[PDB]
Amino acid sequence: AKRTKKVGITGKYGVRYGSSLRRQVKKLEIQQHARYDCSFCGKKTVKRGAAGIWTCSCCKKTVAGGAYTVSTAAAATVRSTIRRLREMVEA
Amino acid sequence: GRVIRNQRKGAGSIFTSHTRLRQGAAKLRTLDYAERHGYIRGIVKQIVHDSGRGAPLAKVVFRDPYKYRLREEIFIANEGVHTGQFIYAGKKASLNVGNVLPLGSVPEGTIVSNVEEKPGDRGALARASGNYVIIIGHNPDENKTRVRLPSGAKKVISSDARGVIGVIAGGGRVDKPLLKAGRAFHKYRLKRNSWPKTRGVAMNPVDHPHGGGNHQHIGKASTISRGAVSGQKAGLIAARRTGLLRGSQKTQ
Amino acid sequence: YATVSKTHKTVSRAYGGSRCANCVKERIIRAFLIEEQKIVKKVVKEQTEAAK
Amino acid sequence: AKFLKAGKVAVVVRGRYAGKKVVIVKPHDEGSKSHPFGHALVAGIERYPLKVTKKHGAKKVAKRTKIKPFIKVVNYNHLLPTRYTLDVEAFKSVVSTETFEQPSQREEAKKVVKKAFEERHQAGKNQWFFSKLRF
Amino acid sequence: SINQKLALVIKSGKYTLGYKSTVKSLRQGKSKLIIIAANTPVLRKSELEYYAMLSKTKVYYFQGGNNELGTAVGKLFRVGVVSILEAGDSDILTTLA
Amino acid sequence: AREITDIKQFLELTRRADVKTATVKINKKLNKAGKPFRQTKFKVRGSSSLYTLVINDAGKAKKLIQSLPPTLKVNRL
RNA sequence: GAUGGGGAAGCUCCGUUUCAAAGGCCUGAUUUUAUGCAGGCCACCAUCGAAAGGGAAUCCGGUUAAGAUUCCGGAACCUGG
RNA sequence: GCUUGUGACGGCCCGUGAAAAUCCACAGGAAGGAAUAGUUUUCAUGCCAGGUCGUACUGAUAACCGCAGCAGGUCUCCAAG
RNA sequence: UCUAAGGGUCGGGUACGAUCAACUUAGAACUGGUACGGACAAGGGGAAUCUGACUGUCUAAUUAAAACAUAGCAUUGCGAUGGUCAGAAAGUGAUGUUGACGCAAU
RNA sequence: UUUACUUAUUCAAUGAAGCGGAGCUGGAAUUCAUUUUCCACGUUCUAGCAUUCAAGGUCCCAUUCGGGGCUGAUCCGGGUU
Ligand SMILES: [Mg+2]
Ligand SMILES: [Mg+2]
Ligand SMILES: [Mg+2]
Ligand SMILES: [Mg+2]
Ligand SMILES: [Mg+2]
Ligand SMILES: [Mg+2]
Ligand SMILES: [Mg+2]
Ligand SMILES: [Mg+2]
Ligand SMILES: [Mg+2]
Ligand SMILES: [Mg+2]
Ligand SMILES: [Mg+2]
Ligand SMILES: [Mg+2]
Ligand SMILES: [Mg+2]
Ligand SMILES: [Mg+2]
Ligand SMILES: [Mg+2]
Ligand SMILES: [Mg+2]
Ligand SMILES: [Mg+2]
Ligand SMILES: [Mg+2]
Ligand SMILES: [Mg+2]
Ligand SMILES: [Mg+2]
Ligand SMILES: [Mg+2]
Ligand SMILES: [Mg+2]
Ligand SMILES: [Mg+2]
Ligand SMILES: [Mg+2]
Ligand SMILES: [Mg+2]
Ligand SMILES: [Mg+2]
Ligand SMILES: [Mg+2]
Ligand SMILES: [Mg+2]
Ligand SMILES: [Mg+2]
Ligand SMILES: [Mg+2]
Ligand SMILES: [Mg+2]
Ligand SMILES: [Mg+2]
Ligand SMILES: [Mg+2]
Ligand SMILES: [Mg+2]
Ligand SMILES: [Mg+2]
Ligand SMILES: [Mg+2]
Ligand SMILES: [Mg+2]
Ligand SMILES: [Mg+2]
Ligand SMILES: [Mg+2]
Ligand SMILES: [Mg+2]
Ligand SMILES: [Zn+2]
Repeated sequence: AKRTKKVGITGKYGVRYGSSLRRQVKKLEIQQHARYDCSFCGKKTVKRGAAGIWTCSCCKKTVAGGAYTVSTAAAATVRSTIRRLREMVEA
Repeated sequence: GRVIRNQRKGAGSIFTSHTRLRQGAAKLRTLDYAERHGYIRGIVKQIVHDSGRGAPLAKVVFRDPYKYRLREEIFIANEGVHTGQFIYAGKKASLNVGNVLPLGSVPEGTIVSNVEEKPGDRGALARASGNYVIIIGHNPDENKTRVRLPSGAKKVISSDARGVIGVIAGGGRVDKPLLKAGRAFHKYRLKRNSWPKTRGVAMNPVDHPHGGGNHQHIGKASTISRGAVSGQKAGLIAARRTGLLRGSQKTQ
Repeated sequence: YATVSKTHKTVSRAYGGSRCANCVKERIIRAFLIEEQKIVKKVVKEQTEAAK
Repeated sequence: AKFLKAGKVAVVVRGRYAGKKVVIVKPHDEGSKSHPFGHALVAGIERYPLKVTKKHGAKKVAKRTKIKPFIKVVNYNHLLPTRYTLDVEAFKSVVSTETFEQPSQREEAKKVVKKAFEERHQAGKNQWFFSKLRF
Repeated sequence: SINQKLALVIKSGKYTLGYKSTVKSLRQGKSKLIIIAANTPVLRKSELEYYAMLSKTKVYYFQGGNNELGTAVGKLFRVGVVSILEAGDSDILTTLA
Repeated sequence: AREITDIKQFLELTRRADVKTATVKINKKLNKAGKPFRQTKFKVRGSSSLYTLVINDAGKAKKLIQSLPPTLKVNRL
């Protein structure tokens, strides 16, 4: 029973702030509230709470991550970059 | 007339910081014997929110080399570090996210955070959520190491200046529209009494260079000299250009 | 708690009224293995020193 | 191999003798009308011989190297089988099903195992066994 | 490939899934080969590894977490360890493993 | 602040150095569902607690009453 | 907000662990004896600042012209020794 | 049902929502301890002591502030059909 | 003044019975000086122009507004031997438990 | 004018803990008589454990229980870095 045609979670803000700002928020909102896969125990049970802090329900691990998403593009590539450079040092 | 606002901030009364809830001060370990001859292990015991800070802190605990006790440090959490992870601090440490190493011991392109300006100052450069620095040079004689800061500026500092592998966590925080006035309100409530902001141009002359007139207007160039004097410097201070920045920025 | 007999302030396992048992199962195994693998680590490289 | 056999050393991993080391002496690999689980009759040590040093003279050494033992029926699922091993001859017959049931029979069992464990420790046979696991 | 072997085992042999039962299997010299998930923690890893060496039981470090190790054995849940006690028509025991 | 039931234990209180006073209370109560019966409560005033022993039994009560220390300072009713 | 300090012609201003030789506990050594030395520690550096924050422990019945979780009655509980 | 208390949950945050005194516990094993009799007061019972100041009443269309027994102002708990 | 629908609790070898307690909603008769949210309680509505986006703010005691704020947008300064600001001075101070996803100034 | 020096002056750090110089061992190194040097010179699967001048070894007290040197842990300069 599809309730809204496009606001979704953003329905809470009614008419205020102007469509476009509500789009932008809706994005990161969806991103931030969503349940994520735990690298460690492998269940999807990582939720947010305070920007950058991502902590896993059962299993109880906490990972520092992006302000509204577990892993951030930049961070990620930096990881891969650090792979590459580390390689250089025992090869 | 009267003392303007931006000179009252200086006596710090209502303008001092709202410190009551903060975890403490983020700093690297002291540059002791271990960290500067070999390395030293720790455990991130907890990563945690700091009121008025973007990025989370990581509580990281170490053994005392000289006494039987635990000594706890307060780190700024690089993205990806997790509770229970082992953190390695030292010249002879290995290059993975979380560990802290002297800019000398990490090759070109290493991406690091919370870096010192002089060795030992326990962390100065790139600490805000998202920011980092990248090593771009080394000069083996007089051990400098060249870096690019988040501002684009490039600086050179001691090769012994410590940094931590990776980028500060919580990035992206500012892509989110604040949406409403109160979300700023609570933001600044846990920072300092800097918000909201009356435009000088809405004040009277007693109040401001910009105040007064029968219409609101600045009445003279709003770009003010460095040699200006307190009570004068409101506007665009020492502004060397002005107007809509067209075309790609980004330092050469 | 100073108005109460000591049995109200522990269980009788090691690390009684302090750590949650499942948690002491844990530190026991870790302790054991790591101390073992420690003997393993030293004889691997005691050999390496004489095999190079 | 079916490692839970007579000689086996294992650290207990639950319950008051938690973290202390034992020896299996008799295994009941599966079953009992009671004890409905794979379980062993073990005789660990409860109060370890304290460290002894040069300074330690005469009857301090006597004092320090006294072991308090103990004997347990115990679930397999609570032992951590060890690579080490210790002989069980001097108390093959002291540690028994029959030994438990009737306390006074247990006290006697421990009595022996104690003299058997202190004998072993002096003239340092099975050296690992007589030293606290820390955690 | 390694997965294809596992699958043959699953459809022609005897296995047990999970941490506790592959210990029943390990204590009882019943296991021929255990297969261990990528992300299953190192204490578990170490403890199975120790249990194994005592039963003279060779081990396989499955590159790929418990999520897939489950799909490996064609189950809709996750598994962190497998214990082969009877290899079916498959040769896993006496191949690369 | 205390109840007691071992008729033996009781007697031991009544001769316990610091037990000067004591009192006996009589209560008409009913039995089960039908009739009534003479309950009696034995209260010994120790120094830091007032022990009270209830003898539901009329018989046991009277034989208990004469058991009391001839030096105890019993309050009847 | 004192203090070693640093400014100020000076009333005083700055600093609060700060470029300071910053202090005190546990018992042992006494069996001239009352307490010197013998260890080992611990280096926390004033102090004021809440009758709504934190915080050892009490209740019912009765009683006065006017007091009561405060008296009386009974029954408790806490801290120290 | 009503008011209040409380639990296990769930929403929210670029906000993630004090401190210290004080109390206990554990890891440690210094050391002190029995058979002619030793250890034990975190079990019970038993003994003594608990100072100083406040404590009435009003708290408001008359006990407070508004020149006053002023239609103004002035923090809060309990709450029947 | 009637009718119907919506529940609890028990024993059943390895279809139902028995009993206790609840206002809700809908339907139908009858009835009156056509009254009935019977007092109390309780939105006037519609079409446009100007103007500020909104919620929020101020001239205590003649102005509540279109004024201020605000999110949003844009510009300026600064890598700490620093930017902005305090102080008669200082081994002085605010930002700063801070570091450009930052602080400061329009 | 340039560019060296460190003791004035200046900045940072630390309950001024491991500096500077030599030496041991290893070893890359290639020997143009033999060493001419350069790097090293106890820790990285694991959310354990690491404290009593340290166990050990060795010398002393006049053998008591206790206890002390040395070594374990290399030398030299007292510039906290
Ligand atoms: Mg402040
Ligand atoms: Mg304000
Ligand atoms: Mg503005
Ligand atoms: Mg404004
Ligand atoms: Mg105006
Ligand atoms: Mg002016
Ligand atoms: Mg002007
Ligand atoms: Mg003007
Ligand atoms: Mg204008
Ligand atoms: Mg208990
Ligand atoms: Mg113990
Ligand atoms: Mg002062
Ligand atoms: Mg006070
Ligand atoms: Mg108070
Ligand atoms: Mg209070
Ligand atoms: Mg009363
Ligand atoms: Mg009176
Ligand atoms: Mg009264
Ligand atoms: Mg009284
Ligand atoms: Mg009394
Ligand atoms: Mg007492
Ligand atoms: Mg209320
Ligand atoms: Mg919370
Ligand atoms: Mg407790
Ligand atoms: Mg001693
Ligand atoms: Mg007591
Ligand atoms: Mg006194
Ligand atoms: Mg009163
Ligand atoms: Mg009155
Ligand atoms: Mg009035
Ligand atoms: Mg019905
Ligand atoms: Mg009809
Ligand atoms: Mg408006
Ligand atoms: Mg409005
Ligand atoms: Mg007005
Ligand atoms: Mg006026
Ligand atoms: Mg208005
Ligand atoms: Mg616009
Ligand atoms: Mg000065
Ligand atoms: Mg130093
Ligand atoms: Zn998890």
